[PDB]
Amino acid sequence: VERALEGIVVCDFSWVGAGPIATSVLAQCGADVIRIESVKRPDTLRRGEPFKDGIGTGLDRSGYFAARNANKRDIALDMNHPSAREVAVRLIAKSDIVINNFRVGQMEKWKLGWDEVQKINPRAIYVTMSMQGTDGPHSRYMGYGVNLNALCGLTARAGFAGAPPFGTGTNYTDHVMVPTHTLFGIMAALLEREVTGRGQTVSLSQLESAISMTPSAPMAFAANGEVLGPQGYGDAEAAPHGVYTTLGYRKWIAIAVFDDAQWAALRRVMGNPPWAEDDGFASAEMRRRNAAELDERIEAWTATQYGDWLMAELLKAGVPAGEVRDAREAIEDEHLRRRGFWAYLDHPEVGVTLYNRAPIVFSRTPLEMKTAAPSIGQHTREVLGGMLGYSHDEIENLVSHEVLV
Amino acid sequence: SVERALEGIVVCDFSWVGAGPIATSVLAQCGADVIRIESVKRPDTLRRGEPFKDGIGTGLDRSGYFAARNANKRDIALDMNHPSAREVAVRLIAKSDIVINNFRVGQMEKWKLGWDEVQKINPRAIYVTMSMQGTDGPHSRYMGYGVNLNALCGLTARAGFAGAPPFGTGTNYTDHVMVPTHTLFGIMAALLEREVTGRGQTVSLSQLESAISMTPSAPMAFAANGEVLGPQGYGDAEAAPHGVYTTLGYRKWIAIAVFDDAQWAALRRVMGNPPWAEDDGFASAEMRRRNAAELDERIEAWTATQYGDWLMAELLKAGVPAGEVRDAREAIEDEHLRRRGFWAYLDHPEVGVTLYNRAPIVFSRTPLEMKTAAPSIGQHTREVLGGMLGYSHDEIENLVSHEVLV
Amino acid sequence: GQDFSRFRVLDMTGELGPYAAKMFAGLGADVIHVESPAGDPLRRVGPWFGDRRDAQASLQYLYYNAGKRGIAVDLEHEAGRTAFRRLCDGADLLIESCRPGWLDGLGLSYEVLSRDNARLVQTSITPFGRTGPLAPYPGSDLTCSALSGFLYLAGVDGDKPVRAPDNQAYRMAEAYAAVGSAIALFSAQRSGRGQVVDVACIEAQAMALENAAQFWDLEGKIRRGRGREAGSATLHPCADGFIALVAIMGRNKPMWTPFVRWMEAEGVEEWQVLDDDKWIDYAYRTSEEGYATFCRVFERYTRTRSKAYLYEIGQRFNVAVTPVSDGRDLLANPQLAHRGFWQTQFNDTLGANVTYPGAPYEFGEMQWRLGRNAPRLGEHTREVLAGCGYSASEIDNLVREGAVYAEQ
Amino acid sequence: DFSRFRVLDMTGELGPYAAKMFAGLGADVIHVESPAGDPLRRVGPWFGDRRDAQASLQYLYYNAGKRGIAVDLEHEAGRTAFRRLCDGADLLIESCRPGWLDGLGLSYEVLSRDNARLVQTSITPFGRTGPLAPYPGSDLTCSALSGFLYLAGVDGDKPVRAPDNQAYRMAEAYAAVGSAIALFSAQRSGRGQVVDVACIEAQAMALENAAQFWDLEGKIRRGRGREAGSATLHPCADGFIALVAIMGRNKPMWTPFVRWMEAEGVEEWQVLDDDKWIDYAYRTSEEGYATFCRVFERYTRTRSKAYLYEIGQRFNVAVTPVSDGRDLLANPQLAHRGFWQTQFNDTLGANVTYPGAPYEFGEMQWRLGRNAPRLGEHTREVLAGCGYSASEIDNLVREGAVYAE
Ligand SMILES: *SCCNC(=O)CCNC(=O)[C@H](O)C(C)(C)COP(=O)(O)OP(=O)(O)OC[C@H]1O[C@@H](n2cnc3c(N)ncnc32)[C@H](O)[C@@H]1OP(=O)(O)O
Ligand SMILES: *SCCNC(=O)CCNC(=O)[C@H](O)C(C)(C)COP(=O)(O)OP(=O)(O)OC[C@H]1O[C@@H](n2cnc3c(N)ncnc32)[C@H](O)[C@@H]1OP(=O)(O)O
Repeated sequence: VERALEGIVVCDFSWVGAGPIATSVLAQCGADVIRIESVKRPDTLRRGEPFKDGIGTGLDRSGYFAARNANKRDIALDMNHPSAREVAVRLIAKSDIVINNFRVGQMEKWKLGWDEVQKINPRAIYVTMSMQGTDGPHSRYMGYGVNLNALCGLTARAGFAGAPPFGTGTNYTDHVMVPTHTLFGIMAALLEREVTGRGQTVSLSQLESAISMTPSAPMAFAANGEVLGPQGYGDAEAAPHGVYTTLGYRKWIAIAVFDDAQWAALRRVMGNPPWAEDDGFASAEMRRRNAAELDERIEAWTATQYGDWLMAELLKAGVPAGEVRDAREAIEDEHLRRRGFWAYLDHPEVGVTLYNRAPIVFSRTPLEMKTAAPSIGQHTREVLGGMLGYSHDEIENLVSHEVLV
Repeated sequence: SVERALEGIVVCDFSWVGAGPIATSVLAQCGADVIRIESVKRPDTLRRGEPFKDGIGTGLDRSGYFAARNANKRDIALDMNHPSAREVAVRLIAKSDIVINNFRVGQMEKWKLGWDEVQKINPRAIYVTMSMQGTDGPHSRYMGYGVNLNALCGLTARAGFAGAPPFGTGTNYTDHVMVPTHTLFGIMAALLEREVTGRGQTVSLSQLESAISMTPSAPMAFAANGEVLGPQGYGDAEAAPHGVYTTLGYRKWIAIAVFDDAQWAALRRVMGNPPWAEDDGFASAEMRRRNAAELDERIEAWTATQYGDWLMAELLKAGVPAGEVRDAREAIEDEHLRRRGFWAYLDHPEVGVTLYNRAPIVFSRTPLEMKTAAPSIGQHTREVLGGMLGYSHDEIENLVSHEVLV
Repeated sequence: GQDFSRFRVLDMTGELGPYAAKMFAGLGADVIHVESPAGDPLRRVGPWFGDRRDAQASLQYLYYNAGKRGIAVDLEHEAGRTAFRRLCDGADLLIESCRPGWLDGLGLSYEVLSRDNARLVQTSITPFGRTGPLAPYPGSDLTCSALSGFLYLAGVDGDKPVRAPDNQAYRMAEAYAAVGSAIALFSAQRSGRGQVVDVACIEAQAMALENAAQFWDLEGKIRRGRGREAGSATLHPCADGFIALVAIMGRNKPMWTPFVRWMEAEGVEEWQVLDDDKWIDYAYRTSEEGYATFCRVFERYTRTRSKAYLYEIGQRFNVAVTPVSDGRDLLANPQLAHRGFWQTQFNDTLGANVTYPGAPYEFGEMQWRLGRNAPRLGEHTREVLAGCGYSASEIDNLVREGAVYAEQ
Repeated sequence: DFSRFRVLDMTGELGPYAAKMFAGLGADVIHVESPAGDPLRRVGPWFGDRRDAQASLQYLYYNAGKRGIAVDLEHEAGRTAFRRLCDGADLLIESCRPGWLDGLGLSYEVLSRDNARLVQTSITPFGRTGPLAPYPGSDLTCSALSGFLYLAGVDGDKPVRAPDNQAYRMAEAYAAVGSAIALFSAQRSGRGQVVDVACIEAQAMALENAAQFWDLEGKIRRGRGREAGSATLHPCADGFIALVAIMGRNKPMWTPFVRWMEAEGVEEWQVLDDDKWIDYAYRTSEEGYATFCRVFERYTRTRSKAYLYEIGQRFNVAVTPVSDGRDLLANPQLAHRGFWQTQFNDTLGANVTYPGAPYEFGEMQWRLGRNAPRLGEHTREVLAGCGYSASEIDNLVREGAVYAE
């Protein structure tokens, strides 16, 4: 077993969203991710649904928290304790990456800004994530993923024309846009450190990471002076392109046609009904012009079909199609399971439950899923005595003073 | 017992042509010792620019374009690319309160006289620079003159008749007031600060940003409303009537501006209360705006039968803003500007007595002074070198014999 | 200060793929966009620069392929495949979005491409992956979103879902493919051995189910979108648009009282209805009555006020409020202005300035940059092949047989 | 910084930029209005469709950074309060009609009786003294009488106005300078004085060389715009550009322009490759100017402002766009410099964007300052700051001597 980040150590202050999912990826690559979580301020997700069997007792039953924290170690350091900084310094001295997603200024309250980390460990990569920058009129503002969806322009362009916008239905910004840019910045600094022997700071604006993956709204306005509106489930080029009812409860199929060859294949799957042979649907331009009627006619037909059988037929004919799956269908999907995306891990409290690896299949250094999410302070003594070199007596003293739990 | 507001202030003035010289001219009128550094090999371009005394453009000391920006200054002729010239500038910087230059970026650094160097020569020195639009940025190397800045800052687009090509001011306006006044205020702010801190500091200006700061409506209206605010000729957004109207004589116009119903009643009175003006289509400010086209035509039909100076007098005596549209001769000959002492005539060894003006400030206790016409290149080299900078007669002779100076 | 200039990245991508290589270009890597002679399909989708519809007018193409040079090679031609192999011989990273099996079937498997370049990383970006039951079949942004579970969350109750803008199925895969590439590149620097990096849209989007999978695994519940839990990730209309609100989450109690403070301070009619502990429990917020009078009370007030007002007054009272920004708002955002985010660069092919999103991160030593304007088709074919050791005559003959396409 | 200086600012449509410059460097600036309101509040352009007392964009800009009071100087108790304010002020800037304050018993000698340092700056259309001092002036009529307006045209054409009341702005900028000079002097002498700045004089500072043309050559000049290639304006595809390709006999400036035309393949560019263009008399001749516009505008009419700016400057020619408000907000150089200042306005309930700093200092910091005041917004606290009891203020409010919001 070869691991891409073998030997890497992460001092992980990050919590809630974005930060934790990023360090989860590092841990799947073999990095020793040491999460600092105090009993004084437990990760808010530990108290968030869903819980095993809907029983939200204690702090170790939430799948919201758990899914973001597989394969991590956890030390319960109360960073506001006067004696805590000395423990954190020992860890930073052994860490390749120091990361946090607190509000701006928090690390400096603990005298753990870059200036001090660079002196503790000139090889450390000091990673900070702010909502929208360390400085500026809005730098003290706060928000969750759904807030950044709105501020970055995504939500306005995620909805039906003429209706209230909807967004993604999730805290999307935190799940992919922010952690991926964070991870890339980390890796860039690690690659550079291989040559320079020095760490450096990596600072991300979550707002700017999100806009960087939704460029059309600002670019279209900056270039043409008009706001690019939402388009529901339609497309600007593909035709037909939409979401259509099939048989069953809240059952839809997505169908997307990009050229005349795919339109001919869709017509054949439909049984070549006379209506689809009309000159009003013969070219991509006409199918766009007549999209409303086209969608109505397609839905009249898809509503008589089983969506899985129809999807299989369309894909076999070269037409992009996909059943609109709920989460159970994703969990039970032959494809994701054969790919090994889903992973079940045992947990002393909740038993065997569902996790997933990050979406990368390495041919030589594959991701690994080894341990369920930790409890607060699960590895306090192990880390203090093993990595940080505290004597047995010093650990007992630290615990008596409640520096750690 | 003459009191001068800037008594004892010394200015090391590398600046030339436009904005910089105008600013230091004001300092000189306040009693500052402004020592202009000019090279004979690279004289101020304005010295070769019309107007010239009697239209004779021989030599370098006959231009009114140059002269009017350089009253009351002393002038030493340094070739700053000679190594021995640098040492002279250091001595001057060492005694100067203000160091100013408006070369393109990097020029002072070529001579190792940047702020880093000047602060070590004299921590009390105020180091003044300017650029078209900033020293760094995508357009920082761009070039332009006052007319270019009028256009870039948004002024020219809003200086013209609706539906016609814009005109601007007809001048290099940005350089004449916007830039020099902000330059001067920044200098004075730094001098006020130095009184308490004992240290000089850098003062830097973007000419573009100085200009926009005095033309806020175009950017503010677009930023707030998404509307481009257009030009309005000689009209106004609130006043009505408001415009430029023909009177008797060659290219004769009078400006008239009415801001309320009382001033409109006064204009009607001066016009002799013609029935047309009693219409309710003109009874309110908003109706006079709606009917501005007809109103302007009717006003001009009447003003064109009148002498503008007599009409202006009658309107002002009725409380109506009015003013003949004056050419430069009329401004020079104006009873008011002359009674105010705005214009000043100074004798010059080459062109004789010619017209200058003081800056537009009447100080009740430390009045501006107009004492000497613009200097010739190197007129004061020996006086400054020996008097202020402490060079011996032989060292002076050696500096000038080698062509380092004069 | 340093940069990525030592890394050469071959980027054979189209509508799917190109943001990954842009991330490398943004830190200074030598990135070469590889097109077919028929041209990158991203050139043919909007939005567009003005009324232009030509090969250089796609705003997306300009954005995702800034910072890259451009070549054109026909891999269906044996001499094109020979040149491609010479290119791969000198590359640190190949990113590509080809249909699964195509390169293998052309004799261009990873083992071939790396035979004389053991460190080579090959990253494949595909709808469903290089392997598995769906790998043979076509996918698009919409259909990957459907099959991953992501699309279904963009609605409530029986409503059909809406799409995310800017092909997020593609963008999610590309962002994770950039990460995977960088991880494999780091591993290769240390081990001397590259590998294949397989990133599928369907998997990248399953990363964005939030907690929907855990809701099924742990509670046997099918969830859809947020938007109907009173005061928790809800959207509300105002005078000039919409705002997004997170005034309470989970069973974490600080957050609600400040929201009531705000409503009281503003004199919102019926504010007192909100001063009640019935609002602290996840089951009540999601109840019909809990949600409806939350919106009655709040939206009676928000509907009279602007997005910027609520952003200001909300964050002023410490409530996590943000505006639903449109493109105009984004360009006017004073925080982004303070940060210098918007990048403007004159484009000589268009004869105009183009404004782009800017850096997503900052580094202590490295420098982010937009880089050169996106390439014209085959713009750099000649110089890139010359850089690989091809003579001027060999290039002419490659053009002559149709193995590559150089611009004129 | 300037916080140690107190500035009283009794100005309206004329006057307010001067005190804004002090406010911009941190001075304690108090905008003094009558209970009837600053007339600038009633002038546009406006914030949207609002026409109320806080909606004038000019009022917001020129009086940002100042607090606000309202006093009725027609009242003896209003005059008493004004004198107590002046007792503690370093600078009073005002634009009253000449003679008005003296006639109220508020001459400079009275106002400085117990404050010898006080500087009083008067900003008026024509000055405190002289044959025009009794009479009204406006931006247009001052521009006419100064000689400045006449230059905004050629031949027999009526002139056009400069935007944003440059008669007022020129006086205000020079009055800020005069104020600072007199303030510096007072800091050293212990004695203030009166600073008298007239619009008609400030604008005569802007005649370029028109007065010297008369004095030296007996010539009446009007505007630039008809000397071929020298401060000429030219139509282009989406507006106009301003060009300076030559001045005097400076052939080195012209050659790069000829090369630009050659490189662009401009029809007849060879016409410009001729030393006749070096001759001012030819550039201003009817045929020279007409032929220049013919050749140049064939090219410019086909290209945008942004194109010509870029390419002209690339060839080292002094070309700039005739920028409109949209061009200004989009200018990438101003963006790079962070010039535009956006500040939320609580009375308007919206963000407002303003021009930014006109200069940078090594130690001092420019700032926009607080939002422009509502009428009498700070009357109470400023009067209490002068030693008035709340009971005395009540009586001042009830008798109408002051207005507090
Ligand atoms: S994906 C969207 C998630 N949001 C972001 O990524 C943006 C960056 N961070 C934030 O916006 C804020 O972190 C959020 C999550 C929005 C709100 O968090 P808080 O405002 O409640 O917390 P702060 O970041 O402001 O400060 C941290 C407070 O929590 C205490 N704390 C953290 N860790 C510890 C430990 N190990 N021991 C003791 N205390 C700890 C901190 O002391 C701090 O609490 P205070 O009481 O303010 O000192
Ligand atoms: S108010 C609006 C006017 N616009 C701007 O101020 C913005 C800048 N734009 C311009 O157009 C230039 O400032 C103009 C007005 C064209 C001046 O052009 P120059 O090229 O002549 O001036 P530079 O600063 O760019 O270079 C200075 C050159 O002159 C020589 N020099 C000056 N003084 C001396 C002395 N005392 N001794 C010797 N040489 C001197 C400098 O050496 C230099 O010549 P180079 O050829 O550049 O070496």
